[PDB]
Amino acid sequence: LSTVSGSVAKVSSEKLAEKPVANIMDALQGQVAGMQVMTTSGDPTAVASVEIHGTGSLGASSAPLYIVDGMQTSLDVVATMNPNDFESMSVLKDASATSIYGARAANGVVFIQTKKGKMSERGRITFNASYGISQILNTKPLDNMMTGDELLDFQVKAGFWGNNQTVQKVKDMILAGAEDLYGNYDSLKDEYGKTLFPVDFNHDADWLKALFKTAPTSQGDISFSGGSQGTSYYASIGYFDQEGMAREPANFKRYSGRLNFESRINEWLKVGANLSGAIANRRSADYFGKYYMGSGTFGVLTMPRYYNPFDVNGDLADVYYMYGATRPSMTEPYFAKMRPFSSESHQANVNGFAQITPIKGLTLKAQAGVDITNTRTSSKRMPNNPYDSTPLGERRERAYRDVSKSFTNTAEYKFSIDEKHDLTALMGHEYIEYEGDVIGASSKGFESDKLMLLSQGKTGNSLSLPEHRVAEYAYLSFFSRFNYGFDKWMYIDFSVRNDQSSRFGSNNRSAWFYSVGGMFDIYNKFIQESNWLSDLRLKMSYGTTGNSEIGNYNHQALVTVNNYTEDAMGLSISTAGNPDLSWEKQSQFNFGLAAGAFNNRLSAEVDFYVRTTNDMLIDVPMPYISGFFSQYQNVGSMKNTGVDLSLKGTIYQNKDWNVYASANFNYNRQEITKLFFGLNKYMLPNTGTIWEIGYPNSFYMAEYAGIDKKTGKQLWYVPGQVDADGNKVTTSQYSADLETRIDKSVTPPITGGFSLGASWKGLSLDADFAYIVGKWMINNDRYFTENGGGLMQLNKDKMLLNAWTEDNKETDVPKLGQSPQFDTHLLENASFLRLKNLKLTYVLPNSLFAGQNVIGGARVYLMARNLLTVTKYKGFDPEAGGNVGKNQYPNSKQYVAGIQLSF
Amino acid sequence: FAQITPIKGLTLKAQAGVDITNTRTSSKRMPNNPYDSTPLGERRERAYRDVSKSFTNTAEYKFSIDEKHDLTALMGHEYIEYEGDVIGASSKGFESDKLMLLSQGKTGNSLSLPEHRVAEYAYLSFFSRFNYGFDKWMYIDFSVRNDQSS
Amino acid sequence: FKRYSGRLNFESRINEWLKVGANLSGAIANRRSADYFGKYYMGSGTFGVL
Amino acid sequence: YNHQALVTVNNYTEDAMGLSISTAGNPDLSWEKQSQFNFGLAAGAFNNRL
Amino acid sequence: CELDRDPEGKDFQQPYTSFVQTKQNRDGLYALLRNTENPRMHFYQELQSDMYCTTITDGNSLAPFVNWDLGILNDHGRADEDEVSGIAGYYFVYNRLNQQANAFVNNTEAALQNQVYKNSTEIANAKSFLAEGKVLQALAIWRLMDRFSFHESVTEVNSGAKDLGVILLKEYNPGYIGPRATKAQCYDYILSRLSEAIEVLPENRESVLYVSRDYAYALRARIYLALGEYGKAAADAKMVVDKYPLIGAADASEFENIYRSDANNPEIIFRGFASATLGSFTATTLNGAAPAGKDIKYNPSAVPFQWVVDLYENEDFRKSVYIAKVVKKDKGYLVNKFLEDKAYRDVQDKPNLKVGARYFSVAEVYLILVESALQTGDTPTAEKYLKALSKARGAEVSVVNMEALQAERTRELIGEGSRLRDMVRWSIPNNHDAFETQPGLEGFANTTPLKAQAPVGFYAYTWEFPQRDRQTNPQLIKNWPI
Amino acid sequence: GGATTATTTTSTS
Amino acid sequence: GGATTATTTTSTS
Repeated sequence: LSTVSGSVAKVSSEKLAEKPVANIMDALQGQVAGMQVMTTSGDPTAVASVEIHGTGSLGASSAPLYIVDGMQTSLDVVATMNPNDFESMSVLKDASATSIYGARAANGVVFIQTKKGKMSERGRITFNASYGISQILNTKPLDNMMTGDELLDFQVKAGFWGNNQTVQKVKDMILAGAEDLYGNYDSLKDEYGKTLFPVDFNHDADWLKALFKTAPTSQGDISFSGGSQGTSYYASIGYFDQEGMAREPANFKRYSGRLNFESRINEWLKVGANLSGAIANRRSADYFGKYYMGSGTFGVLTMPRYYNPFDVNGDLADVYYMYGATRPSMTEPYFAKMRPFSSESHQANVNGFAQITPIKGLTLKAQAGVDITNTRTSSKRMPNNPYDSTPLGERRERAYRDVSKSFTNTAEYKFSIDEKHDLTALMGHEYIEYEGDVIGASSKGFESDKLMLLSQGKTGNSLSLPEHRVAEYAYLSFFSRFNYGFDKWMYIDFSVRNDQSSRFGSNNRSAWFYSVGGMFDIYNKFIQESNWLSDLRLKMSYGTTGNSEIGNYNHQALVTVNNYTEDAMGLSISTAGNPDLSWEKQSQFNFGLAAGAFNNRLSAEVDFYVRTTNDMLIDVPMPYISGFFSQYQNVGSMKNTGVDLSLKGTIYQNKDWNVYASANFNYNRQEITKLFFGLNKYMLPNTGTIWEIGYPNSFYMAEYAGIDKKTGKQLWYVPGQVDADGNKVTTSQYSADLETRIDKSVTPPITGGFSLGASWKGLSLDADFAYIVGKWMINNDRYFTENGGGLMQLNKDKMLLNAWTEDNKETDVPKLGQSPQFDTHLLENASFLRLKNLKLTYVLPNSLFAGQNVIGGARVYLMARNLLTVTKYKGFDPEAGGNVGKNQYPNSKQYVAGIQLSF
Repeated sequence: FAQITPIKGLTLKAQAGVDITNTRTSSKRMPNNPYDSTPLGERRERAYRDVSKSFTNTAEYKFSIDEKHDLTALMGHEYIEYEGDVIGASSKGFESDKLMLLSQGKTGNSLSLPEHRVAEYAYLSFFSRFNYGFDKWMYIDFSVRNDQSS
Repeated sequence: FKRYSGRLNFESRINEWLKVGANLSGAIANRRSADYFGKYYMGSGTFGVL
Repeated sequence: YNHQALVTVNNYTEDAMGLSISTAGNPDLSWEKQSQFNFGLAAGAFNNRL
Repeated sequence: CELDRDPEGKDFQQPYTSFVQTKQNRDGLYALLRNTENPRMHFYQELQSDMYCTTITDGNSLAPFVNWDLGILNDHGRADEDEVSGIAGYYFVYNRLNQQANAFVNNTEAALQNQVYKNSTEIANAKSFLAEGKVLQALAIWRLMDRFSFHESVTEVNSGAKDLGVILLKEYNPGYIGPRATKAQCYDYILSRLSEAIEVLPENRESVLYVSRDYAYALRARIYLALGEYGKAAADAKMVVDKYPLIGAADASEFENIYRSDANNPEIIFRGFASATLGSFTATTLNGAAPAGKDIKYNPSAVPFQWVVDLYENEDFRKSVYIAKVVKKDKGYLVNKFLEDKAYRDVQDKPNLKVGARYFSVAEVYLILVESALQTGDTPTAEKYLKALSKARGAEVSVVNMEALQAERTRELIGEGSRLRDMVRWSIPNNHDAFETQPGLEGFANTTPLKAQAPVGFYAYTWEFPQRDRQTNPQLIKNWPI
Repeated sequence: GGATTATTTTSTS
Repeated sequence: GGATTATTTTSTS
């Protein structure tokens, strides 16, 4: 699986236990040193962002290589696998450990390994079940917003409604004398004022109750493990169902199956097959991240509190009202039942191997895998809707097929020469292939609910053009590694690899990589008689690795269709082309030290790494005068340097008690070395960041000083200039030359985590914490809720009432008619400490199952996920983001009770 | 399937099956053909999905009464279901061999209407048979069945 | 007609009380049919060879 | 769907939709019932050889 | 095991080896021009003038342009693979049109030099195609020079940025990074392309969808009027003004029927192809219209002032077509110029508000001729054409001396984005803070002061270069003092 | 939703 | 094919 001198972190099955999410990488936030995992949505159909030893490139992806049982997969396919089938998870964060897997092995690989049946004479059955709820985890951002009449008085005073207008003249006949809108619709012209009050100036509408809910979560599973004299099997079926926390629907529901099987046919051949399948239903809330008027957390913060989405009985209405609108705005349940969507995906993973051992020593091994998924989605827009722009309805069907095949063949030969010189050779071949496909077809113009096939729409100007997409790639690799070992205390590993990809041109597709590593067992040679210490191994490595994750057709100079008339065709220039595109080459030096004391009762590991990346694939931004947005190129280089260290112990006292703890830490320092055009620095436009030589990608902002107490204007520091009294010079006119690079970082430098666990006679309690410090984020929601210049129709912060006037002069918030800039007062400290899980179990005593041979195990749980976070970021979530906090889906706080009957 | 034998005699048996098939076809009519009626080319893609599920559960109980009167009872349940689907989409008006995706055809009077077909059915059945047997030379079988179709 | 097939039948006795089994198969198949036989076109089929 | 009295689309212009009568319908459709009598005789001679 | 993958639906980039390749690439060039010269790209320079005031519907989309928010306008807009909009999108689309026109012109010249065309009809057609490509190059370079280069009247600029043009790239080269050209080089390039392409194009028009000699004359007259040469503008405007007659209508209903029809309008010299499935777009930025069953309902984010409403007489045909009294269903006026065309609807009685792209009309040629006649002292041809144009549109003007021209050009070319250029070259300040809003729209359309006062000769009448240039090109001299 | 509110910053990483 | 020749009998079973 990996070398002996490598950097391997193995996570056991108990940390991959029942977790009530489909995103399995979020269960590893804080369990591996160096590997940092951050997810950006509480969406059930969300996929985590993993980075091992910092970011390695700027254009290509820095995701690891996810491998489930030899053949390599993607995280969406892993999301349809039952997590109760996984035996362990090895993370190989080295250049000598990742030397037989290569497609993006410079980012590290993640080896998921599935469970196999133990070989007892009586098989094992296990029935798991669970049920829980999920809620929003933060409410503090809407604790300092305005109320209804307070916002109306603030708007009337600031001159938004009129130049000479009062509160009653605005609230009476301008935006409450808009029964003129509700009197145009037959469904609700007799409900205004009777059971439907859309504008209510006396209460405050709870907009959090109208946009977010409490969502259930269920899972069930049943597994049969067994094994006779030669064969072994693990079969399993189960289902998972998670509902969306937000009122805009986004669920996840899968029915799974798994059959791992292994057998020894004779004394010469051993065969095996581990094959799985799934039927899955996804849906995503695709409005989070954009700023629409009444949607998301931006909608729970900014909607005025004198607009009522509820009826008189407390239920959610079908429509609400915003002033100036020409049709009523639909709420999220009505918009969900008038725009249906349904997906259905069928996934199958077939995977098999055969080992042949002809002579003593060498074993040949052949392995082949197929990964097929057929997805089929449907969308509607329902006819005869009164609050729509048309009485006609539309429909759209889509069919996806993604097929990925793989073949891999090794031949290992191990031997000794005299007594203590054990060599091992390994040569091998690897071929990966992929071919995807998308077909789509829509229709529109339907007038009935029942008559809505695609062949029943209008046939004139209501026709449209279908959809078709094709993608494909391939990889071919030849590798060989050699392990030499002395008697007990010296191991030396040497490996060569040739990689060829389909993503690069025919003269640049092949690259050669190598790795040399070593391990020295100091305890078994020098200090073999000791009182306290019990293990000491030193290990070091150096190897070069490639990265080839850009896109499939990024090196051709292409010409596409662009039709002008309907009589002839027309061609346009599509891309620019780069004939000299090739791999990105990362050389990593590693040096570690792994101790151990009190015979297992203190383990400590310390690592050091460099990881220099050359010929870095940047999607370089061409100037706008070329007519192209960007183009992939091999220009630039960027360094890292880091330490990471973990230590675990056991501090129990009595026979009954069992107390253990673990701690885990990583720090690194990014550094860019060469950009792309002879440039010293490059600022990414309206993102807030900058790439500079000798620094990480820092933030690039103006510095906010305060306000001017004599006139009320905002003030910014002039960079570089110092006044005569030592103070820094300010100015009140904004310009783009007031911006400078500030000493923050987009990628956080310090990650870590720590775990505690106590036990008793049965009753056990485990608590896991994760933390990230050094993380800053631009709070983009505070641009909208803390400005008096524009967007006065929305709800504002409560601090915009002590604004600078001619009477109120000693204050801190500026005058009204000013737009704010994106400067250092919108940059916030998003450094958090979470409580990831708090599982409390109680395995039932073995004396309870005495005469009955039908049962023989039972456990219960009381699990709470994300129930505590400590940070100083005021934006519903510090983890859900990365460079900005837009209209975001916050994470979930979940309470789950389960049961397990093992019999 | 899974068989459970709680007491001597009766065996319960549960069985479940899924049958999925996803078919995907493509057809062309190649442009720049001299012996054709037009120099333009056409294309047509189709996606089929047929899914058929089934569940069946029996409970057999066999016994003797003195020495040579072996009875056997069997009751059972059967549920069959099917849901098929066809989606199709064509395009026409291509002028090159290389530029032949479906989103690259003409957009005027050269458009067309897609294809869509749906079929589905179900079956539910309750059955029971009884075998009576004498010592060696007499066997008598009796069976009842209730069938319901969609 | 061209097909690539696979088959795994499996049976097991878990304990003295339960017996489980699973027989599962898969295939990747390519079909094509000569859809002019049965109709009388001018130069097609056995009518065309006659 | 052989027992419903159905109405399908049949468009005339490209501005409104149009309905036609599709099938006739038979509300009293049910199963087809086959009763089979069977009577057999199975011999054997020369201990398996006929 | 060979592994090389070529895309499906993409063809390689080859030099032109036949005539069908040249004709296909010319049609692709025209379809690229359609998405560039839109009314949706000239709404920003229309809102920046002194005609509009923001309503309470506006979600800070148009308000940087109306109220002159110079903190947003320094780096406004974006041009990336999900959105091309704003100042940056404007600067990107015309550079893309210039580059693909360069590729077409240079490859057609090399194909004419290497003789890959069979007979002489293909050589005559290829030379006419080359002339059309040169006209598209000149239009792209002029429309970039209009917004990103200073006038002769600006007071305070960046140090050494008053006599500079734009980055002039004459060949297809997607890796070029250079400095800005002088204004003399850019204007000599534009006028050289137009004067070299006029001589090749035939006199009569072949189609309204493609470039003719009338469009080259009309574009040259517009460029000469924007420069300041009035004799040459009156010379080039006379070759086309007597070929396209005005709309013959009796009341405003026939004017709305003939005007909104792209096919039945006898004034359009050049327009792009459009149908209901290809080449149509929705332009509801200024009027905010949305269909509701078979009616249209409006909710604009900006409405004109009271002097723009008071410009039009009540008998004018444009007071129900160009602007319309449909705010609050009967109470106030909006700019209703780009509403719809009734031939691009899906169902023939349900609006979807889809229009097409018009590139030049005859009314602008009339106004250029009257302006160049009143500035060179030839008064009878200034009183003939202005009285003919004002009588054909319903309300005839009486006295023709340089104040009826400004009012008639403001009345005719509303919505098209040609008022900021006028108020620069006619020396008019803003006075946004002194104008009166509409009295019927009280509570909906109120006043908001300017965030930056813009007097005569202010630097912010000329936009700033985007931030992707002058970060990738440190040789570029920027425009603004801030 | 509808009437998208503006002046947002783009997100890299 | 093309120019279908005629006088065929329909086939039941």
